[PDB]
Amino acid sequence: GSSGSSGKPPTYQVLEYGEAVAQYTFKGDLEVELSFRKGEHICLIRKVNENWYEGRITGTGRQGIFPASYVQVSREPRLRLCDDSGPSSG
Repeated sequence: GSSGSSGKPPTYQVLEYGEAVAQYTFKGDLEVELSFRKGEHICLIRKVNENWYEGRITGTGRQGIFPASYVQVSREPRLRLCDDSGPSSG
């Protein structure tokens, strides 16, 4: 809630989305190749694979995939890929 007007209710759902931190400054010109600055927080939408991670750079617009080794994975997303048998109790 930054501005006065607001449709969606004030809540924290992002928790679902993935979380990563740029460790190394990447560089790309092609669409698929998304650029980011170290420290920036890329919002993982649909993780492509354990190698390349898809996201977006809120504020600028850029969007695409990028090498993991470059970024830091802390909270992997969830698009209902597989169903593990009792992964964790909680």
